[PDB]
Amino acid sequence: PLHAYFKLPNTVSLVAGSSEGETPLNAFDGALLNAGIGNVNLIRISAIMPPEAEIVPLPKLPMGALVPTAYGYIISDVPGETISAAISVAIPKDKSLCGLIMEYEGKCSKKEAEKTVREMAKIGFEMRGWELDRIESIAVEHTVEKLGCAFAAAALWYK
Amino acid sequence: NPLHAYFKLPNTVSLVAGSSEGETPLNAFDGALLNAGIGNVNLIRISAIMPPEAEIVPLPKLPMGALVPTAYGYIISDVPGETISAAISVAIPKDKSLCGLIMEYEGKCSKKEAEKTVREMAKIGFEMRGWELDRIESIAVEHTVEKLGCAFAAAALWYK
Amino acid sequence: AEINPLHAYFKLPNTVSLVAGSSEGETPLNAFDGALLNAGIGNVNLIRISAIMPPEAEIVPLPKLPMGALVPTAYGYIISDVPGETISAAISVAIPKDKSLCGLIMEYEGKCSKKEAEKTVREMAKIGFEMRGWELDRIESIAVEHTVEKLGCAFAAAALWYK
Repeated sequence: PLHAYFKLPNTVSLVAGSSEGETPLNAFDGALLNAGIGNVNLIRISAIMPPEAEIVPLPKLPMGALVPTAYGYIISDVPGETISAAISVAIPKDKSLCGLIMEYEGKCSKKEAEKTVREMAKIGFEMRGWELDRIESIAVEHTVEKLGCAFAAAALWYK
Repeated sequence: NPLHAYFKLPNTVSLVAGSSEGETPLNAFDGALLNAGIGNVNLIRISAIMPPEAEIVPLPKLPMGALVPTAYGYIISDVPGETISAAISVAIPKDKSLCGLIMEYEGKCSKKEAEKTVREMAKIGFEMRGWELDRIESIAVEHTVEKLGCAFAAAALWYK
Repeated sequence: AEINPLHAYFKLPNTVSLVAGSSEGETPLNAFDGALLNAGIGNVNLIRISAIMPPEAEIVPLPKLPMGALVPTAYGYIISDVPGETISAAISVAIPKDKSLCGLIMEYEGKCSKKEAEKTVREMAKIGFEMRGWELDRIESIAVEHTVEKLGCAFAAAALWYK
């Protein structure tokens, strides 16, 4: 590749994690680290999986990389409160179309968050009137001890 | 002919706006993006600055999933009958070596008020810089909430 | 000279610059805009990052950025329309002893003094390194405080750039 070819991300990786922290940002950083995406820069995106992009396990990312990432997170300082974050990726039957990435966060269980985010993806496809192939999702819940963060993401990268 | 153009700074800006009801805030937001014509690309929220010599152009054909540097304003409301608006403006300088200022606004007001407000914000930015104004281009959108709606306005940066 | 970090994903910033500023404004966005200008980073496109300084990146005074530049920036800001209210924003960059490791960028803003904001953000950076169990070389930080007259914004950032 003697000449860098412009391209849209072609991989999407679903990760999720949670962590306690002394401050909201430290808990967030902890959640990222727990999710396996803690030493890279997350560039928040509105969430669209580029056509022909493949869902793959999180690639080995260069530290400090500017990773276009669709994510949802929630931080709580209420002891005993269970918080969750979930990400869904609606995949089209028509491969020339894009996938839809939805995120959800709330004071609920992992199961509810995942169900809600998957439903949101479905709704997005209905709004577009696109044929839905399937929905891939991930979710995580965290029971706050003192200060915790639940985080779920779809990291877009290049294979 | 310039190569690696996409690896350089965006040279176009497109003002788009839209609104939509949604079963959830994000679904409403997604609907507004779709209604605005940029629902199938990735919006990368930016602080809002039109690169010098860039041109305001109608929304180009964007590749789905594109990482579009976008300055935007949006408002979501679940209050039936409430009118919410979003507007975007870009102040273009007379001195073409200078950058354009992109301002975004949102609120519980009419399309007219949102646009007037966002235009003044762009003008003020130029006043703060002491830059001579060529013109201010803007667009606004209002949405009367039925159950849960989102009004959205954006300045999408892209390439020639 | 021009670069879109979102497209040139393979080209990571190799410098980081701490800037801070504050400003009054007729609207929250105008105040925010005024703060960027006061911080010296007012005519560029800020792409917010989560806050990781790429390994081997050097802390340098903010370079002359071309207008409209897409600048990956870790930042914190606070806007207030309460007269007399003192607001602050601070940024810290924890630098590792092992240069092959990344630096951690923490941001903090609140209704407090410049001194408190900086102390807090510095502690946050220290905590980040302790959570990783990495050897901390030092913490570079900056803070700014603004006493709101009508509507003000305090802004602090770690702008990632190239050299």
